[PDB]
Amino acid sequence: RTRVLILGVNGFIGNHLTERLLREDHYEVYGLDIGSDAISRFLNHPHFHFVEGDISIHSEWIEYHVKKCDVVLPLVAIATPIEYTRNPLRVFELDFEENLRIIRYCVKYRKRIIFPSTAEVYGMCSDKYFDEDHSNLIVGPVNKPRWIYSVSKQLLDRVIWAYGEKEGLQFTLFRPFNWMGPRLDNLNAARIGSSRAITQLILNLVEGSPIKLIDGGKQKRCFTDIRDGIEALYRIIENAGNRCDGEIINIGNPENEASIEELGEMLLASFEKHPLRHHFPPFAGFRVVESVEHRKPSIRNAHRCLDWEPKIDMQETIDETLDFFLRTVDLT
Repeated sequence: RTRVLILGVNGFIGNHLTERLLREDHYEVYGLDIGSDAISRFLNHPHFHFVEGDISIHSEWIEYHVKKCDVVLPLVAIATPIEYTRNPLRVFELDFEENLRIIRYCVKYRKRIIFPSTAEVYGMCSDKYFDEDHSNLIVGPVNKPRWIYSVSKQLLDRVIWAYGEKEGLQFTLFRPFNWMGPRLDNLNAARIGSSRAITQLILNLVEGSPIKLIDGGKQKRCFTDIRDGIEALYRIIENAGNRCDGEIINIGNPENEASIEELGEMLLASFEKHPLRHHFPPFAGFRVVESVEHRKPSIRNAHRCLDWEPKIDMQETIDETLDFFLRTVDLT
């Protein structure tokens, strides 16, 4: 069976991907992280192996597992917006430098790497549909620190593309668009995966704080149920016909589009009608605050390379992600 190394497995994508692979009979999962609370249900599984580790501290221990495995998925990164500008140097040392080491182990040992790039790479691209192969990337002046996350991830994509071109590194890059469902990552966890926007709004509802709408909350985003999203990540791992080699694939549901304001409304509506509503404080309302306007993905590469098409409707994802969250909260 194919050995899949998940770096930063203790989280949203790690949980769902693991469930998926183990469901199959030809995969061996090595989940590396500093903790396992989020994937404890798998610790006893015969084909799951927890590996104590940290990509910032361990050098050798990780290089070892890269050589021991077949496919590598680096999920450790700081993707929370505040942090970009808050502690830029850390975001750069972890997201860029540490991940580069791992990218390099993959080329050294000729392993396949499935790397999570970001939709932020497109920046303020004017295309209505962000295309992995044709869209230009637009960012602000350097005096706008907000873009350091975007440009860093973008440089990594280029470095990977360079290794694939000059050193035969086998790879596939994927760009997730607001993945959501049960088991969302903690808002401050350095594991990429769950949509931060919906995690934040649900927290607002759960804690009784207002839903901040920046400049009206008119910016639009696309939401993807994790059942759809993880199904695509799964096929990238399958790599039928090797169609994913050297590819950059957007993974999101372009039909689930909503402004932050509408998202807040749908969430609130589903919240009010929920059985456990009474255990949460009263809604604090929407606060308009004023200190990227659209992010719709082209999914032609996913159709082509994966024969994938998102099947879950917006409401369904909304209701299920909120439901699971509310029933998981520790009221004491």
